[PDB]
Amino acid sequence: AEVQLQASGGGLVQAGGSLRLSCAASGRTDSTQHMAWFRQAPGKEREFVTAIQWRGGGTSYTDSVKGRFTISRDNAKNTVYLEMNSLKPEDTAVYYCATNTRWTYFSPTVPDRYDYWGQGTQVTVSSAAALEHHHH
Amino acid sequence: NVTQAFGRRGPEQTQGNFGDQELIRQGTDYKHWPQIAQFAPSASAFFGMSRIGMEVTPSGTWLTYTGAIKLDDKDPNFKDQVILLNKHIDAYKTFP
Amino acid sequence: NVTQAFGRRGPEQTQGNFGDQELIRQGTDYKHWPQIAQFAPSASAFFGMSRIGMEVTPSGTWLTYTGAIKLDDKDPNFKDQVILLNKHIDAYKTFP
Repeated sequence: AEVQLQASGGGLVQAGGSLRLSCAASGRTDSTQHMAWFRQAPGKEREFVTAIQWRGGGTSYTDSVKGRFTISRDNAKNTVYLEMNSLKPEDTAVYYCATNTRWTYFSPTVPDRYDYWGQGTQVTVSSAAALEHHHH
Repeated sequence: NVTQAFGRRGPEQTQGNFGDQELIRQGTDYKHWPQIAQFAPSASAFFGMSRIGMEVTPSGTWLTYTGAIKLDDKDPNFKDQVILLNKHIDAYKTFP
Repeated sequence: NVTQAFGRRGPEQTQGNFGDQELIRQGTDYKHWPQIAQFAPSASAFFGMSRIGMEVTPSGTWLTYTGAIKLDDKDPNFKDQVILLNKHIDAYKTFP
């Protein structure tokens, strides 16, 4: 457990709303080569969302989130952000950030190629149903 | 020309990030290109000092690389070289 | 000799990882070196396709670079080219 990942930023928003997920890396961050985000919707398989190179900063995205999601990292701190705009009901899922240690140029897209994992963050996009939650 | 040959400058892994609009449009005809090209490694140097990989992805099979070139601090034009290189690194972020 | 010019092959980012014992010892006189050198980028390709950066460390100021060169599966020698490149990528792990 050389590297620890702290994830946050999940919430409940309406369609078209925005959220920002964060994944702060601690420990031996020097060995980190790629940081990625995965998501799992109800009754569906874990799907790759986005990833970033820890050194160079090159980014990758799955087709369904291109243009709406943007991953970023200021090179001096070990916290990566995933800005999620124009959220759709299909984005409702549990989001997981992960890191690896093997150097590759392209960020891997399968969970087994990542070594360290953060806590799941729940993201829910609801059609005029947050009102009841606001009241409670 | 640079855009036509390699693509638009951007933050993605499938894109390069080097070059302002002047270098992008002119390319090798850019006035200061020889001063930049001197840092480009030769074939023997490229395969000798870099970390090489073979990566098969949905897009295809790729010869990948990563490395770093130490700039000579005793070079008389060391300071101008840094300015020129920094002048083009991630300049697309400043594009209007 | 590759080791004298570009250092030992190793697992570090500071270290190159390309070259088996024959290529290290022979260098450019290796029989299939031209078949490898063809994949090295030109000056324009290097600065056009690679993701470039700059770091000021105690060891000095470094021009960092990384990129991916697509291999053409269409080339008739694609299989041989992949075999040749894989022969030298991370070959140091099996060195005495």
